Amino acid sequence: MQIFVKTLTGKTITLEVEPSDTIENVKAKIQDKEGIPPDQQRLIFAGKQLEDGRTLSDYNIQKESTLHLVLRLRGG
Amino acid sequence: HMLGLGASDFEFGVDPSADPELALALRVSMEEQRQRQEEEARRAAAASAAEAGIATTGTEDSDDALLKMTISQQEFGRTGLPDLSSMTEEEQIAYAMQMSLQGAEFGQAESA
Repeated sequence: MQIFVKTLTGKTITLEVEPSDTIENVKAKIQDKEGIPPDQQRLIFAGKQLEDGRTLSDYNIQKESTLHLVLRLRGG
Repeated sequence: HMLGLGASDFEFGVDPSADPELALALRVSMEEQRQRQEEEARRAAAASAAEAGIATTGTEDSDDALLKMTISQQEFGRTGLPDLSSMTEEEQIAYAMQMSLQGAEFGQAESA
């Protein structure tokens, strides 16, 4: 299915993913589309932070879902 | 006789002038505490002085000017973004979480 991700700049990206895909796989998809490191990518939905070990389906995320992207600063 | 209260009561416990290491150690600690009670006694007297004795006191030249001039140069410094590297991943997370739950919610909120 396809999903949308909005960044802090109000930019929304459309990606192709499945419900069984893990959040870490979604971050890697955004990187290949823009070029940001998956370690600094954060997915937020319905006020809940998605865990790299959890899959989109775990957060009831269905096609055309709108996720939020945040920048993580903890890697030197 | 023994060593409980005979020749065992002079170990650096006779006088401060008998050692510049103990005389300065007690002088550096006494001055440090004074700075805490001073910066705290000066700021407390100034705050209370601006409520009962608004008249002159010691340093009241730019009171609101320091409040406006400080927020005028800061508030007028790039404000076309909710800041990014100035906060943290959790502060930035609050931004995405604050908008995520504030998208589709027409009846399903946080009721008990």
